[PDB]
Amino acid sequence: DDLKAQFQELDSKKQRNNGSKDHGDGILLIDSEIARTYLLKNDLVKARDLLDDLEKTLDKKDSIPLRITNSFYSTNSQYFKFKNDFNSFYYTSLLYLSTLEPSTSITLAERQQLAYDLSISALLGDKIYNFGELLHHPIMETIVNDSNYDWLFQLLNALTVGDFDKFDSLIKVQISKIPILAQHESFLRQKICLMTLIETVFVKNIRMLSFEDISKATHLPKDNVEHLVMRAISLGLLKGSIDQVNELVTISWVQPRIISGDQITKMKDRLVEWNDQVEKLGKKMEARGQSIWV
Amino acid sequence: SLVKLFTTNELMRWPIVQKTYEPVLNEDDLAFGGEANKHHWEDLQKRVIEHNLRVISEYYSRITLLRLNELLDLTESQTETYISDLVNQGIIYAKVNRPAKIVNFEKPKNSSQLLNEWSHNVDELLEHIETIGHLITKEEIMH
Amino acid sequence: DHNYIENMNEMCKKINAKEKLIGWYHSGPKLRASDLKINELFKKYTQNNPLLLIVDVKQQGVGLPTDAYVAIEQVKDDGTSTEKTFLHLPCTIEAEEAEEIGVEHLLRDVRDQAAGGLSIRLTNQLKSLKGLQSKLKDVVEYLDKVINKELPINHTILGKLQDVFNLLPNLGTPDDDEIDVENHDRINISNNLQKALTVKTND
Repeated sequence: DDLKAQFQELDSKKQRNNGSKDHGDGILLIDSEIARTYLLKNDLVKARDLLDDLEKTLDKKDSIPLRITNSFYSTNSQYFKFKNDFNSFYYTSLLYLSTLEPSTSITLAERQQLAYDLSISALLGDKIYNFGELLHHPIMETIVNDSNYDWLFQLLNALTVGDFDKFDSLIKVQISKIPILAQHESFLRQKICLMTLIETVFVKNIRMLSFEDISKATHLPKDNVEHLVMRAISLGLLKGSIDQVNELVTISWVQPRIISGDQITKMKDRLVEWNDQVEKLGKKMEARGQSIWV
Repeated sequence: SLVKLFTTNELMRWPIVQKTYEPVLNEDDLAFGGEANKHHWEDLQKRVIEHNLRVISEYYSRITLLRLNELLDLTESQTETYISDLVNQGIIYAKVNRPAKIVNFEKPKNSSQLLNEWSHNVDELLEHIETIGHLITKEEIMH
Repeated sequence: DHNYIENMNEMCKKINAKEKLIGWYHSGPKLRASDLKINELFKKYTQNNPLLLIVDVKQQGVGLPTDAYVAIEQVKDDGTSTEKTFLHLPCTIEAEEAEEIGVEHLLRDVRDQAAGGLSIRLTNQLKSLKGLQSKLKDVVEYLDKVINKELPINHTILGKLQDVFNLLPNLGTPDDDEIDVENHDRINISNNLQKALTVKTND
């Protein structure tokens, strides 16, 4: 408060004296800190409501220095993970990672606490397949050699390649080691299933899969697959139609999933096919009608 | 947990939902806890199953009648009656086949509508190429 | 020259008052990063994001003799600093009434497209296929350049290509069968119109 009053006083003088000064930097920065104190003080209702008001002001301003918008986001994030909303923590935290100072102002110790919470959040997500972006963000970038990031990476990697034998072996250990995974066993078991269904349909040229095909992909019985796929429609993971008579699930939408080096090759291959076709057509129609175009 | 279950289009089962909420909300008076309110607990049965119907119609173009009877947790006969009322009131429209082979949840769409629609998917693909081309320009400078 | 911009403003206001200072054209063709820096001086004058009108003077690209781009400021992800960058917008020409009417007296060409008789649009069908084919090949080589020559991956492009595979008609679908019926009808109607013309020629 002292410093807030100081800056109000100060500007009566400076703006004219200098012929140019801005004093709006301190004020906003200060307001983030209020909200932040309240969080530590266990006044969680109060801190959210200031923060929303802050949002209004920030966005009216059309040029802000990075430092401002990162401090706001630091607060906005801190509030989410205190409530133990996993999904929300992760969505809002991405904003903080984007504007993040590549500077080492953000101490190494801080980077580990948020990164661990996020990873755990993504396991307990159910459509949050973002996992590669972390590796390009400072947050996880520097620290990939901790003991904490040994077991945890193996869980990420077992999802990626979609192996259920591999996942199963890893999950027994970590359920016991870490008591957070222990109460969230049900979700973890669900994660792997969902990940494979969206990965499999994409990579094959066909965008329809038999319940027979899926049953092998997911390495689970066709009885369980019919129940799983219905839920995929409800979540909005995949959207489409269920025919039990043609034994198909027809997708008409593949929800954005982060593309990676390998996947670029698969796309290249499909477009090759397409380029050769246009050429065949064009040569054909030049010869034909040659006499009279005009 | 009662409202959000009913809000999500996630399938739930009646005789199990019932137990979850039996010693808590069945025992809140002037809602379900009164004598004639007990038959409003019972009336909830109908709600839970018509809701699961409403969702299942959209997702499944076709689902076998036998499968539906297990999901709904009721004999074939009761099931047959509730589909019929929901069509009358016109939220969905459906065709049911009496030997009990299939229940084909669909409102049929004509050839003219399906064909009119095909031209539009094509218009959007043509746009997709055009946008990418401006951004190719940009990217060569960027590196 | 700062002062020249100023001098012109009171002159141009008198001449026609609907004019306002709105930005600057560049001769191009090249899209420079010196244009971020020039935009900042125009940004002093202007009440809008400075409009950059790249009027190509060599006219190599016959189509697109114009590109339009507007300066935006946007949060760049991967924990990188906010960037000022050029987002394409439709530069496409419409023309005013007064300009257009004289232009039309001068020309009498069948141009890139007039959509005239049968002859004109029949040309168009070949040319237009060829337009697409050109467009299409470049997208193929762009993907090689990501993994060979290490362009920074522009994920936007990849997003658009996903929408192309996904909203791609699938063959073997009974929609295709419907299509064939529509084709059957129009080819028949052509046949009946062909006969009626026979009756006219015969008279």
